[PDB]
Amino acid sequence: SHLVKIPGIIIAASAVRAKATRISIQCRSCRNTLTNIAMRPGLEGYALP
Amino acid sequence: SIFGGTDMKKAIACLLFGGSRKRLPDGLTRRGDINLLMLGDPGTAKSQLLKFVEKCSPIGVYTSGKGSSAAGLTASVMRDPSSRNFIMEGGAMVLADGGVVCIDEFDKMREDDRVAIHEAMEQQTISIAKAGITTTLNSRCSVLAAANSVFGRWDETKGEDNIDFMPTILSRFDMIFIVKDEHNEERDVMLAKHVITLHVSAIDLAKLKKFIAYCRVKCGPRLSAEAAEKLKNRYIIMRSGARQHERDSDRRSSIPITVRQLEAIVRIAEALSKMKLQPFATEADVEEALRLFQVSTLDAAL
Amino acid sequence: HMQLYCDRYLCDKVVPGNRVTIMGIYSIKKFGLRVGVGIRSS
Amino acid sequence: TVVLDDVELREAQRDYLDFLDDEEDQGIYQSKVRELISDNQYRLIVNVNDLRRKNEKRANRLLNNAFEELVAFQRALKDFVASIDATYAKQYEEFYVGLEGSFGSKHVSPRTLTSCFLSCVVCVEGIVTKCSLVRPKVVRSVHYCPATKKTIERRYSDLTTLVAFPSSSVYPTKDEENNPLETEYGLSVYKDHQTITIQEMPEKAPAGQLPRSVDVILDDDLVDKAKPGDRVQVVGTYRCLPGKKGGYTSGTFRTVLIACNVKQMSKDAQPSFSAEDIAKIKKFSKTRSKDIFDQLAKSLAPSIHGHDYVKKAILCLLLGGVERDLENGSHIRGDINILLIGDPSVAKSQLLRYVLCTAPRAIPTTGRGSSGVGLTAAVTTDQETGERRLEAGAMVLADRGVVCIDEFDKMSDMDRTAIHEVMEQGRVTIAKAGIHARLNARCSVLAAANPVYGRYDQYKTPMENIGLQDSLLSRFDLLFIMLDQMDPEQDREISDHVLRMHRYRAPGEQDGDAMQIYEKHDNLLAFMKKYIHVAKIIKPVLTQESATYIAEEYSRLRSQDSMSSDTARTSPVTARTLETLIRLATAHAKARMSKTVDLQDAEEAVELVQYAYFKKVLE
Ligand SMILES: Nc1ncnc2c1ncn2[C@@H]1O[C@H](COP(=O)(O)OP(=O)(O)O)[C@@H](O)[C@H]1O
Ligand SMILES: Nc1ncnc2c1ncn2[C@@H]1O[C@H](COP(=O)(O)OP(=O)(O)O)[C@@H](O)[C@H]1O
Ligand SMILES: [Mg+2]
Ligand SMILES: [Zn+2]
Repeated sequence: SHLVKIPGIIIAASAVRAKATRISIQCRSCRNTLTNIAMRPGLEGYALP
Repeated sequence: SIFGGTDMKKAIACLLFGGSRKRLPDGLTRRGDINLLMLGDPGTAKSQLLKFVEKCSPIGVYTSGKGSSAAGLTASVMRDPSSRNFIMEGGAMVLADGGVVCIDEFDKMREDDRVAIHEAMEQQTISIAKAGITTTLNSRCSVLAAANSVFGRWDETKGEDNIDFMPTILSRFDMIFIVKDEHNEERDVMLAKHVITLHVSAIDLAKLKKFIAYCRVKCGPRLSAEAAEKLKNRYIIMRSGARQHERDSDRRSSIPITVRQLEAIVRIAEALSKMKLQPFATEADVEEALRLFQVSTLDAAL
Repeated sequence: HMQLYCDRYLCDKVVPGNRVTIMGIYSIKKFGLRVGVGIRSS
Repeated sequence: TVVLDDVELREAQRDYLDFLDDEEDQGIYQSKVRELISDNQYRLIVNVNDLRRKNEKRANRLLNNAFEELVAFQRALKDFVASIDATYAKQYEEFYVGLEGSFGSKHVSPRTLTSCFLSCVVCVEGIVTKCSLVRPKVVRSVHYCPATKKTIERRYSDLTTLVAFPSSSVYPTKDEENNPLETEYGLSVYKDHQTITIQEMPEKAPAGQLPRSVDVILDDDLVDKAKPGDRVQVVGTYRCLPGKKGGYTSGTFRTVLIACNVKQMSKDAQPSFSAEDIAKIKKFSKTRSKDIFDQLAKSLAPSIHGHDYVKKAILCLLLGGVERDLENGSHIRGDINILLIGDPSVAKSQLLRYVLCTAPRAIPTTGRGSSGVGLTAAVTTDQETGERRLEAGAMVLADRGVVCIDEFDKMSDMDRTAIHEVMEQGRVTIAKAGIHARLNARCSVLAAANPVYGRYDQYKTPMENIGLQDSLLSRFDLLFIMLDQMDPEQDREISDHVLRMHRYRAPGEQDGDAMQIYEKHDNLLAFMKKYIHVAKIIKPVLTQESATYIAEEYSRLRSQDSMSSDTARTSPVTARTLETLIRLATAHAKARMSKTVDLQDAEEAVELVQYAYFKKVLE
């Protein structure tokens, strides 16, 4: 969790795909939204409320 | 950093800039590049010139006829049964599209590569059609091909027979130089001097490659009618001479001199005038092109 | 080896085979908390 | 929660109702509506440049935020087509809006379909990779309770892209009294559904890099418009998908491209005409019908000199003969096939590249580039269902099309014999233990072999000098021999032509940097495609005079006396040569738009074969 510069050689690269940064959810009963939830960066999921 | 070979240096110069592609109002395509074949001896710096030219082209790949270590020569495409995607292994020809391939051991090439190269060289594609797809890859490449003659060096007794390539792959070319180091005492002692001078001493390269890209992107050289008429006259004369040597020897010449060679002079003149970025190449440029072409034709009439 | 995570304009700037000098942040994955324990995929 | 009014939606629907309103203008979109109503098709294709010129801001808004904007567009479309015909507009619960035009910044490729273009109608070219089974999806499901004599209609909303709830996804099976409900499949309503996968073209893609592909969900109206291997341009809405319910999420949002339309990127199905062009073709035919074949033949393949007989023959190929399928399915082919054999530097490959650039659905096959299983079709298992699917080959792709065989001499005997039934009957009967089929490839073949020894020896016979069996040379119906005479006079001819074409430039468009029925007669020197395309359809029947003359000339050709000594046959005269005579006669008549093959075409055909086949070996 520090700042690290390194030398390396790439050997593959997965596709460019879509990870979220803001996500709006909505309830199933009243349909109220809970918009603009701060999804974290990097590989870090988020347990729904 | 090579002793002599001045015609070969100027030939490499013309090669690196190459001609100018023609797409005609019908739709057909004519190449805008030059091919340099370098038959000859071991001792001369054939592979070393190949090495430098790869270094000095903007984009260039120096390979063997027998593919490369974990890299083919022509491209291939193959279905992937899991994901169904047609993965495209890129050979030298396509990995240096828009560039200079420097093939070595052209004599010693694969048969599949021989066929695909026959399609690829003078007309700029590599078509492949696997079980599902039918591609036509784009292969814009200029060839610097080396090779040895079969019998070690050029023996004079086997002239007109000491080459194993087919005429339908010497046709594709635009100048074909033989290199033999036969009997030159002064040249060879000076050559020893030159090489050890390199050993002890050890424009610019980056500037030259940038200038090469600059000329190629900026100017389209395309000859003038007077130059075309001069080339016409010397073309009839050259073809008459080739026919004459053919019937004199009474056996068909081992190296075509064809309309491909006419257009080779055209491309050579265009590249020369590209050195000055003048969109109308001069009769002087076409004359020096014919000079280089006669120094190429030294073997055919021979 | 190391698994690497790019971002918006670090994506597709490098193609497979290109050596890199790359400046980033060491990290372990966070997906909700094998003879070993406490070993998340770095 | 019904909305009373929204200024945005009202404004957008008004703007697009105006856009569809085409009477004060030339009537283009009104005509489009009328023709699609007549067709029963229910998608209307609106050009984005039209939308941009009439209102740039709406084009920006729509190309930045599609789905609701297109809901407005489609509601306007329903209102408009109701005003033209309320009865038809009532017929379909929705009508749709395809797109077209210059998607300037919105034209990328699947390598360059970044995360900037979400909910934006992106344009993307690429090759298909998969073709999932086109299976139904239920939209409005009707049920019947027999205990209570009841009927219900559960309703489903196509939330393929939004959030979807179990309450929306319920399929009812019991009433309130726990009775059994029986589905009414017919009374229900369904829409097709197919997934496919577009891929960055390998001719376009980076050389050394893995493929990149995007998933495309074709709902109804776009079921079979894209099979694997095809070139296709897809324009539609890149979006995100909902992960199924669950208290956790990683940020991953696997994305798709709900295609708004897909068109054939080949751009070779191009019959685009006007009535003036039809009249132009008609006069071009009828005024000088008798010389028109030579007009076309001299015209075809400029930027090359002479070879006039070969130009005539490639016309006979491209125009084609006429396929015949008699009473019991005895299918006698109607394609020409030409073998260029000749010295190097005789523009054989240039003719091949000409027909590649011109003839629609032309495809190149190299000697050892394509090989057998690649050339003809193949059978392979799925591995997702253990079922044998069929992978159409180069020839099957080229069904009713052209294949240009570079270096035909170099195809090994296995493939040279694998091409046999496609050469004659235009089919490949493939089979393995699970599945068998007769794939149909009514192809035409222009093949440029090269001679043995690397160059033709004049004194040696053609059969000695061609490394090809009489078996195959029968199946080929014409073999044209292209020698480099090397004379200075014809060299002057060819050379002046060649250097003139080296001097020809883009007229005016260029400065010095490198990269109508008749033509403006440029001294240094389109409708070809138009006329040959219309020419292909005509079936000019043979006259009695032509049939008797062509028969007698064939008998003469069979007889040995017709060839003098010192000449050597290049292809033995089997009955394939007679059928060649008939096919070439039909192709000439089709050039003339005759509606009958006459003695003129018959004698042209016999002239063609007499020049093509019998060669004068010299001593
Ligand atoms: N004229 C020359 N001057 C200096 N070194 C030379 C010369 N010719 C050949 N060499 C040396 O010989 C080596 C091998 O030659 P090479 O480039 O392989 O040509 P070839 O393939 O014909 O042998 C090179 O590494 C180069 O250093
Ligand atoms: N009949 C012809 N008319 C004009 N130019 C020709 C003719 N034949 C050959 N050429 C020239 O010779 C070159 C030969 O190229 P290509 O056709 O690819 O090789 P090949 O003729 O061996 O198939 C062409 O670029 C063309 O400019
Ligand atoms: Mg070498
Ligand atoms: Zn709630």
